[PDB]
Amino acid sequence: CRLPPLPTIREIIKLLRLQASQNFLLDLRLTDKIVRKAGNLTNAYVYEVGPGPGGITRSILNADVAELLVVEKDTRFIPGLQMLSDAAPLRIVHTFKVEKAFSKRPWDPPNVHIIGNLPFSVSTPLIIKWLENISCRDGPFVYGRTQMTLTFQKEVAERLAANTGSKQRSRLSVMAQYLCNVRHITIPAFVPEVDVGVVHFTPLIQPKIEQPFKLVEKVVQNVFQFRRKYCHRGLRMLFPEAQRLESTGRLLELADIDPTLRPRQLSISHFKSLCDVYRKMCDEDPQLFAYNFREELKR
Amino acid sequence: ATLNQMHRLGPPKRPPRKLGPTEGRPQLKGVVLCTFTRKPKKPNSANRKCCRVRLSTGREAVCFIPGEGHTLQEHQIVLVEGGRTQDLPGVKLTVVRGKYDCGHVQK
Amino acid sequence: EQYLELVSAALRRSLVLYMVDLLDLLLPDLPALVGPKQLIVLGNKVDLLPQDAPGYRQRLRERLWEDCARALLLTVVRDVRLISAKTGYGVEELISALQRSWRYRGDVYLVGATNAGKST
RNA sequence: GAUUAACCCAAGUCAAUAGAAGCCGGCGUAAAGAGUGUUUUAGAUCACCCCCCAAUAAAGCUAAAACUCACCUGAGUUGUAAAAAACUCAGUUGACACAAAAUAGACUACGAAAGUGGCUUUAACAUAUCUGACACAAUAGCUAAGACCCAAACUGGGAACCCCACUAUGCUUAGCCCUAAACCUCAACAGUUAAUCAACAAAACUGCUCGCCAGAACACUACGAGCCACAGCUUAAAACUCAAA
RNA sequence: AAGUGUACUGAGUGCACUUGGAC
Ligand SMILES: [Mg+2]
Ligand SMILES: [Mg+2]
Ligand SMILES: [Mg+2]
Ligand SMILES: [Mg+2]
Repeated sequence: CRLPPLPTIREIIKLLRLQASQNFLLDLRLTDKIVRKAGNLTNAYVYEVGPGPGGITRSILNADVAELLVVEKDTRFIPGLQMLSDAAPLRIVHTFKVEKAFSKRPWDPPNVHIIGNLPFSVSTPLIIKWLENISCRDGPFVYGRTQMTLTFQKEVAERLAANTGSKQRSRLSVMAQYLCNVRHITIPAFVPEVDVGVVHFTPLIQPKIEQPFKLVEKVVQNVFQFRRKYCHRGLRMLFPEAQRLESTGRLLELADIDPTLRPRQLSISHFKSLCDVYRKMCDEDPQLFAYNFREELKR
Repeated sequence: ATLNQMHRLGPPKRPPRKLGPTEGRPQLKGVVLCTFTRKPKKPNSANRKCCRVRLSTGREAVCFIPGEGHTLQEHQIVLVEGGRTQDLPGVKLTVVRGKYDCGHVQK
Repeated sequence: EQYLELVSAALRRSLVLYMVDLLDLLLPDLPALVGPKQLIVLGNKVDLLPQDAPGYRQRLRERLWEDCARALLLTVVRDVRLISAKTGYGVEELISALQRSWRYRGDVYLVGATNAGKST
């Protein structure tokens, strides 16, 4: 399968009309390594995001994929992707709804993979949205437990794949880990001051917290708001000041969380217990879930 | 320093000399593994023949093959001495022409 | 069996300190022996173990953790620690951990094998 | 790469390795004066001639300005480049702090250092007539309880940076952590101005003592250890690389 | 403007400090 040569940085500057704010991985070897780590893509349906110059696209097409749905935002790269499609008779498209994209296994992976090398300013909202999509069993995951392979900054990937007690444990860690098996598989290599890690997400058959995504997110955020204080310091804020002390004590006691534990020493089981107790409290008190302590303090 | 300080600290403790690429020996034996070419640092550019050889101490090292023409091949026995090449960063050994499988420079 | 029929009745009426000989590696029978209560694993005779590589203490703690997972909730095991009664290594930290938290209230039952070093 | 010629040594030649070359030099800017003070054993001869300001702790107190609450009025107030967002609140007057301390201060004092600039009182600012490891150590941070006007990491809203509100936190108590461009980047003590001197910086030196440095990066890193009580600080390497830095 | 320390966030911000910046 002969494909056009990869554009060098000279042609890229000419194409963007700069004549002299983005980093391109133009290393086909590294793209091939990433595609390899993505798994066996033979006759698989691949959804590609952040196409850019198209090294990832070339590597994935080299992999014997059946359909490869490219989603691009910039119109200056569409000509190159069209040339790629002609060379390999690649479905290019310019909030995107992937659910209707492909022609669905019950919750093995449904032969549908997602590959993304996007700007780090856009990956984090995207991964949060897809985590919510997994929680709701919708979006790209209508077809089942679709596997994802995304490039993040090194620190962000370490936080995503961080373990309990690891210095990088944080909200992103808990949110990603209670819904997905997350594996950090790092690139120093880009033609244009940070390292890049590659992370693979596989949705879990049995999620470790069977609670609404927004509820879990609120609980985790309030827990981690004070990363250097005892967990109760950050948990007490979930309740109005009037009943703060008693409500926090009841929460901790009905759960089995030791108040001395710091936020990063909390396991997904601890978070599950906290979320269940908080769900009960919200159910028996309608106003609690919408409470915002800073909004209250505004008065 | 003061005289008392010099007396207390005694004579200088000369650090042990780091073992060269040949681990202190003027020569070693090895088995060639893979031959190839390398590009010297600019301005020098002429291709230079190197070969990965497993020394008598198990260690594998890239060794420059001097001269023009050879017959070195996989699993062939060579003798390698020290001496870094001017313009081959990393390469820090040289096959001694005229020993074992290294038939003399094929002039 | 004698322990099951004499002492387990008293124990199943609190905290259990289960001592395990690090060199020798009863664990799967703990649920019947002690019952569903708080348990802390103490790997004894650690000083006699050579330091094969850095972080061997962490590796041993991990290995004990998978062994317990094979056999138990992580009966619940709340802490795995490595101690050497002969050298007094980690005993003070164990004492501090015992006194630092609410979870460790009540009586303490020191369970283990004959050679584990319970006397020491 | 070949050819000519030449040079050195010569029955040798010279590629590799190893050794011989090794501390009386420096420390403001290059590595280096350790954040600060005090010992012992010692060391040196410099021992003999020889008030008060803004230290520190405690107790008490408050002039201006805030916030809140009262009336009285007004309907907008706030916000800025300009608007949004927000509040129905705003102005005068009065009451009124556990916050901070104009002016003096163009002064240069106190303290070992960090620091110390509202007032009063109490206690009080070691010492030989030398140098020299337990006690302190700004801001930040943690634990428990209080205070919370104002400011404000973070969050949210409005069109990172700007505006609005608000939290840790800045504050009191009782304990912890021990790091700063902890800097006059110039160690203590004694002495001198005799002949100037890499450059710049705070003119140059002598004596004396302690501490510290032996190319760069690896590396305020890893391993171990101590403090921890587990996410961190102190101590601190090696290998590989380079002829630089 | 630059930097030191420290903490949050994902390079900025907060507090103090230095001029190894300008007036
Ligand atoms: Mg003294
Ligand atoms: Mg000292
Ligand atoms: Mg301090
Ligand atoms: Mg506050």
